[PDB]
Amino acid sequence: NKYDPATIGQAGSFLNSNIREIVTAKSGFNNTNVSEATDYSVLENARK
Amino acid sequence: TYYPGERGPYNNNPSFGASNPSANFGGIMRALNSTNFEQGNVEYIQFWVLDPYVGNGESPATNAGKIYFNLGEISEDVLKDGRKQYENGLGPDQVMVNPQPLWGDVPASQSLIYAFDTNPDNRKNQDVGLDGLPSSREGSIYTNYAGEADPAGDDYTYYLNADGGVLERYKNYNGTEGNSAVSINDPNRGSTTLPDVEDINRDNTMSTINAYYEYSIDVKPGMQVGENYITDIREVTNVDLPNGGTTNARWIQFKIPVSQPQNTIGNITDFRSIRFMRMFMTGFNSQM
Amino acid sequence: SDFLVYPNPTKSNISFLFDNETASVSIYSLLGQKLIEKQITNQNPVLSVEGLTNGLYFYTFDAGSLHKTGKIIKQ
Amino acid sequence: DEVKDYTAENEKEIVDYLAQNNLTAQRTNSGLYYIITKEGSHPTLNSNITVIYKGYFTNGKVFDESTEGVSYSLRTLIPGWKEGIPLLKSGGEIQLFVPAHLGYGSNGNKTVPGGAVLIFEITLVSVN
Amino acid sequence: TIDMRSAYAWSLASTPFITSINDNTFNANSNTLEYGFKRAKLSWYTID
Amino acid sequence: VLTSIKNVQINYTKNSGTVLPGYTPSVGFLGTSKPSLGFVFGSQDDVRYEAAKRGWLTTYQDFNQSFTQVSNKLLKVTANIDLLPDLKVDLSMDRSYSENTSEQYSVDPSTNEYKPLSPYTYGMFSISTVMIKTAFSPSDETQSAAFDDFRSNRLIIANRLAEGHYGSGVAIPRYGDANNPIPAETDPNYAVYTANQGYPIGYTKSNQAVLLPAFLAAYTGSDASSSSTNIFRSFPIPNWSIKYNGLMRYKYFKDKFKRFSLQHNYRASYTINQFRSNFDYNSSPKVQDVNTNFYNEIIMSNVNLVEQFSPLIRMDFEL
Repeated sequence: NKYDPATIGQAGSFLNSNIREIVTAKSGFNNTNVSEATDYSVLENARK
Repeated sequence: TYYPGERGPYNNNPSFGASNPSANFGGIMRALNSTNFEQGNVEYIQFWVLDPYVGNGESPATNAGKIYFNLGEISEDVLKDGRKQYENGLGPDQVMVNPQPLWGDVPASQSLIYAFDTNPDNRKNQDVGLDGLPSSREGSIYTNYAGEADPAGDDYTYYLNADGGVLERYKNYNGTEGNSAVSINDPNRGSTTLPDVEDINRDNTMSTINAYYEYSIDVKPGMQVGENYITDIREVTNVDLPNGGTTNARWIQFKIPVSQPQNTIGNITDFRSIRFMRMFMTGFNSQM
Repeated sequence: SDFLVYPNPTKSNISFLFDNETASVSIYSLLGQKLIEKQITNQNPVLSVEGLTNGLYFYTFDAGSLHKTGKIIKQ
Repeated sequence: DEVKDYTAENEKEIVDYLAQNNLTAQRTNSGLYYIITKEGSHPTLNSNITVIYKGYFTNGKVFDESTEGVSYSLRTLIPGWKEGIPLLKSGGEIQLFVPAHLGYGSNGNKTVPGGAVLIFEITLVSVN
Repeated sequence: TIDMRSAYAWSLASTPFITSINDNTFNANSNTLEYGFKRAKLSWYTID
Repeated sequence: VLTSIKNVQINYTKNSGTVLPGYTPSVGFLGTSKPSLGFVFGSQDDVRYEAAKRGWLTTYQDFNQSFTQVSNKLLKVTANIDLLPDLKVDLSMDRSYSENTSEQYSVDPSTNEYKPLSPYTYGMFSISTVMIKTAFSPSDETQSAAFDDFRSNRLIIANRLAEGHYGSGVAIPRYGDANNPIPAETDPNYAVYTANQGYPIGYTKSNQAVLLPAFLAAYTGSDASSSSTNIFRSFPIPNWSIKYNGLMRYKYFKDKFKRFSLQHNYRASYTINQFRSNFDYNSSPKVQDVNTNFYNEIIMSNVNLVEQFSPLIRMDFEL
C-alpha cells in the first residue's frame, strides 16, 4: 500500500517525512481522517 | 484548597483581577494503574468528603461551585505546545529546541530516565519547573507579570518554611520549581526527587488525545441525600477541638456511577481503556 | 535472584522473582486467612493486591519444596 | 590494507568487448560507457524508477535478471545506474558497461567478484 | 476499592473541556498562552 | 628461555548437525546407507546435490521445509607459566562460534538440479580479548579518552573501508564534493549529508561497518589506521591470573609476617549475541539503505566488551 516506509513522501505516498518525528507524527499523514489511536500509535522509548 | 482569585501556575492573563472568579478552574490529574474498567468492573467513584459550609472554618453560603471528574484519555501535555517537557534534560550545556516553544526552553534530546543527578549545581539548573526557566528568564515569556519575583507563579515553598496558618503554608507546596533540592536539610526541603515531566503514566510518551467521560457534582450549602450522587450524610454534633472548643461537622458520601457519564468529550465509547483520572474545581467565587 | 518480592510496599502487583518451579502464593493479610491463591509460573510472576485493602500481608510462596514465607506491604 | 586498482584493466576489458562485438558506445567523463538502443515519450536524483534490467558479465553469464518491472529509488543504486538512468526518458532502453569502481567496488560480493565489469540492459518504463 | 487519595500521585492538570471537544470554555482549544488564562490557584496536599 | 611453561591444556569441541527434509526413500531393517555411508556417521559434506541428482529428493515445486545446518566450535586453551620460583601465572584463551544456516529448496523437473532458495545464516560469537590498555583511563559523565578515540576513529575506519571499496584508482566520493553536494532543506537527506561531511559516500558515522571496528580499536587500545576491520576475530588474546607468594621470602621471615600472597585476575571478552546474514546484501543494484549506507554482509544489534579484574588485587597476609 501507500504506507510503505521505504517510499516515505516520494511521489504519491500517504506519509510525509514528519512521520519520522514523534512531535509531528500526525502531521506526517497526507490523509484527513487520521486518529492517534486507530490509524497509528507512537512510543518514545519502546523496548525490544 | 482552591483560590479562584489567585493566579495559577503558568497563567499569563493580563486582566485576571478583573475577571469573574467563577470562570476559572483549578485541576489535578492522575494515572490509573489498571486501565480496564470493563474487566475490573469498576462500578463507581466513591468519596467521603467534608461539607465546607458547616464547620468552624465554613465558606460563605454564596460560595457554590462544581467539581468535575474526567475519566479516560486526557492530554498530559500540561503546557500545550506538542512537546514533552522533562526538567532533568535542562541546563546551560544542553541542546534546546531552536525556537523557544511558547512556554520556555524544552530539551531537544531524547529522555532516557526520569531522574535527576545528585550534583547541586545541576539540580539548581534543572529543577526550574514546567516552564523550563529559572524564575529569572521567566519574564521574557510571561510578560504581563515580568515585574514579579515569580512571573510564572510556579515556585515551590516548603510548608515548614512558609508563614501563616496551615492552609497558607501549603499554598505553594505544589510549585514545580525548586521542589527537588538535593539535600534534605535545605530550608526548602524537596517534597520530591523526581523531575517534573509532562508524562504522568511513566510510559515515556506524552499523550495528546482528549477522549474521556465527564461527571460532575455540585458543591452547595444545602446538599441533601437522594440527589447530586449523595448517598449518605453523617452529621457530627460536637468534636473536641485542640483549642478546647467544639465544632459541628457534616460528612457527605458521593457515589458517582461510572456507567452513566454526564458528558462525553471526544470519541470514546467504552471503558476498556481508562488511563487517566482528572478532577477540577470551578465556579467558586472565594477560597474553597 | 534467589527470591525477591521486588515492590514490598506496593500500591500495585507483586513481581515475585524465584526459580523455575512454579508458585502457589497466598495472602492472609492481617487476621486469620483470606487466601488469594494465584498460580504464578516461572516467567509470568505477577500478583494482584491492588484492590483488596492496605495493610501488612502474609504470603507463603511455594516453589514445590521451596516454601518461603514473608510479609508484604499494601503501601 | 590490500587496496587494488582496476580502472585501466576495466577500461581495457570494456574496449575489448566493444571491439569483439560490433558496438559503438559513447563514454562519460567518469569511465561509464552507455548505448541508448531506443527512447520513448528525465529522472532526477530523487525519483522512483521502474526497470526491467538484466545484468551479466563480459562473458554473457547473467548475475542479476529482472524480467518483471522492479521499482527503485535511484539514490540507492550503484553509481553506474545513477549516471546512466538519467540519460533516457520513460519507455527507453539503455545498455551500461559499468566498471568496477562504479559498480560493486574492488572487493565484490556474492556472485560478483571484485574488479569485474558489469554489463546492464535496462528498460526504464516508469518514472513514478 | 482502589484508593485514589494519595497526594503525591496527583499532578497539575491540562486545561479541560466541559460540554464537548468543541467547547472553548477554558480556552482548551487555543494554541497560544491563552491556553492557560483561566487557570486559578489550586493546592492539593495532606496536612503533615 | 621458554622452559617456563609447565602445562598447555587444549580443549576443542566441534558440534555439527544437518536436517534434510523431503528425503523420499525409506530405510532397511539393519539401517541404511542410501544418502551416503558417511552421512549416517556424521559426514556433514554436501549431500543435497548428490541426493537431487540421484533423484531421491521431493519433486514438489512448492516445498515449504527448510534444509538446516548447525555448527558450533569451542576452543578452551589454557597454559601455566612459572617465570619466578614463587610466581604462578595461568593464561586462558576462550573462543566460541555458533552458526546456524537455513534455506528452502527445489529440484528442477529436468536434470534434477538442486536449487537453493533464500538461504540465510545466524549465530553467536564470543572470544577472549584484552582491553587493559584503556582500563584505567578516567571515565565519567563528563570525560572519557576511550570515547574520544571512538569518536575520532570513525573517520579513519571509513576512509580505510572506502579505499577498500573504491580501489584507489579514482578519488573517493564524499558528502561534500561537487558530485554529492549538500541538498536543500526540502530534501530528506539534508541532515544525513550535513552530519557527515568528509566521510565517503557509503560509509557514514552510523554505518555498522564503520563504527564497529572503530569501537573495538578505541576500547582495546589499538590504532585505527592498522587494526582489523573485520567483525569476527581469529586468535583469542590470553586472559591471565597471577599469584605471587614471593614477598615473604626476601625479609618477611622476621618482618612480622607469617603468610603473604598477592593475587590478580584479568578476564576480558568480546561477544556478539546474535549476528545474521542481511537479506538486503544481494546482487540487486540497490546497494544503499535509507541512511545512504552500504548494506553489510553480516548485521548485528549489539556487541559486548566485558572486562573484569576479579580481583584487581588481593593482598592477603597474616602477621
